[PDB]
Amino acid sequence: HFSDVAEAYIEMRNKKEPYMPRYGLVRNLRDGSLARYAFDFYEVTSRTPVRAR
Amino acid sequence: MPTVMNGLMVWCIENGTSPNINGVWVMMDGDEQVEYPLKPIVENAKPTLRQIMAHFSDVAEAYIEMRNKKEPYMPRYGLVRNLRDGSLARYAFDFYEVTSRTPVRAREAHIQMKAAALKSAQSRLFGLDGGISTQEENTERHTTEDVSPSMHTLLGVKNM
Amino acid sequence: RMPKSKGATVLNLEHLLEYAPQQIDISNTRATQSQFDTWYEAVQLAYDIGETEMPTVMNGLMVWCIENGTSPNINGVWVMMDGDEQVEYPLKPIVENAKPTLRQIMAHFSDVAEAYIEMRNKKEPYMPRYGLVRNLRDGSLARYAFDFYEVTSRTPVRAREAHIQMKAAALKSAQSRLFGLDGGISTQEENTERHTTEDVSPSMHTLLGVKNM
Amino acid sequence: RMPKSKGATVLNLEHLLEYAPQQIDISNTRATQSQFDTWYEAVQLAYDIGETE
Amino acid sequence: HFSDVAEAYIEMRNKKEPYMPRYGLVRNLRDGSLARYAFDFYEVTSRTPVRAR
Amino acid sequence: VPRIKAITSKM
RNA sequence: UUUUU
RNA sequence: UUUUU
RNA sequence: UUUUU
RNA sequence: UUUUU
RNA sequence: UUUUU
Repeated sequence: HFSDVAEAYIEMRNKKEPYMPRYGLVRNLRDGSLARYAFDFYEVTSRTPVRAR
Repeated sequence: MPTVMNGLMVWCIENGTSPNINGVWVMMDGDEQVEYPLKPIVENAKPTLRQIMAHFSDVAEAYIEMRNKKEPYMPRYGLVRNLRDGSLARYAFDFYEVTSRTPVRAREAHIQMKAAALKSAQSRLFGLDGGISTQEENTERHTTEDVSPSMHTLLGVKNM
Repeated sequence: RMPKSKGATVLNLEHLLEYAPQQIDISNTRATQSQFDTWYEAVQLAYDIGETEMPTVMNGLMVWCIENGTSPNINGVWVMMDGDEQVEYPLKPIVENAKPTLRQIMAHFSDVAEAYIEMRNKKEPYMPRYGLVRNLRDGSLARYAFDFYEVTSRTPVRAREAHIQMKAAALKSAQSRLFGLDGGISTQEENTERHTTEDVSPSMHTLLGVKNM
Repeated sequence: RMPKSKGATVLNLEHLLEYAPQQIDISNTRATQSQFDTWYEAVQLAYDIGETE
Repeated sequence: HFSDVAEAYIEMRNKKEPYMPRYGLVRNLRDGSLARYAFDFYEVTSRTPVRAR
Repeated sequence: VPRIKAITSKM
């Protein structure tokens, strides 16, 4: 239920500082712009990018 | 809202309307920047962002001419495609919708920029699927009577 | 032919005449003003340098990044020439706080670095290191031969060509890998099993069907 | 076009004219002066050779 | 808790002499510049290089 | 041009 | 998460 | 579907 | 940047 | 867009 | 048709 709110929270934190969530640091995602999608409980909606899928 | 569309059109003149667009897009309010989120724009564009932005085609085309009245204004996309002409900067943007009432040299320039831009993109259809579990469940019951976790009771061992 | 939505015009013609975004401030290659602002405040916060004394350090950093490259794998210390001696500022905050990348931060310094190469070529033959690595035989295009040049519409087409040739020679088909090993190292489950003095082996409770025949 | 931060100019124009780093001393291919200094003292320390020699 | 302080301590020791921590000598890291990150209890923050990750 | 410390404060 | 001497 | 600490 | 014995 | 040390 | 950041 908290999926899109957490998704927008990552973007709000990346407005200020480089904020990649820990789970993306463990999964070793080298992108950084996909840190908006790199958390444990993301609920894949039809309105998400295919690169984020 | 139309102001915001005027800003969005220009931003999409400069950068590209690819569906991999992420982050924030910038509009110049006076001297400062405003940073609108790109998420709803590529999120709600139903065919793609190209076919949505192709409504803005001739207006962007005339906007390049209006900006070239004052200063040398070549859009970024033409700077990336390295179009040496400069007068075809009116046609050198990402989402130009080729009408029958365009020059044949502009047709040629746009098709050369498109073919230089794609570079034989192998459009892959699938990526890993979410059904990660390839091994079936271990439905087996564990027992205090059992010998090993993976072995109930040696049964034909003859100790000879 | 102007776009419609529910019979209503999607665009404002009146704002369209009065819109002059000067082609650089709305680019993607140049980081946004808030991100460069946060970078400039964060590198000052990590250096303990007053606001008067900080532009000097930026003048030094720009030159260093003219000579060497603004790759994100930059580590170590960067050198500024104070008189005759060297000072060694740490590179960590600079690549640490650059939010898009270091390239889009340093692209604010583009035309100032461009004019700095010309000012140095007034006195002595000054080709930046990056042009020496890319082996540009021209020398007059050393004004454009640095790592973070932001190609504006008001640049020569021969300078466009030189910069794109140096970029394409520099990348050499870099396969941008997305993942590297992940931190969940434990692939084997826990041995939750209880050990007992009654047990026969550590890995075996009690032979049960052995018939000794 | 000079970079701004909070409406304030990021750069010092006055120091920019008087900066002559002679293109070699700020290179990465050449080690820093402190590191070559430590090397030259450490190889002398391990050879037992006077500073004249 | 001592993670970034130890990280900067490795850099402070590499200012003077070649100081690679023992743990990197056991793990046989051939780099040497990543000795700043080659200790046992490093806490991977979002503001670290992807090569250090 | 200020000299710099390694484990300087405000961290 | 723990497991790196 | 569950399994991502 | 490193890799040239 | 990223990848140029 | 999609693929041009």
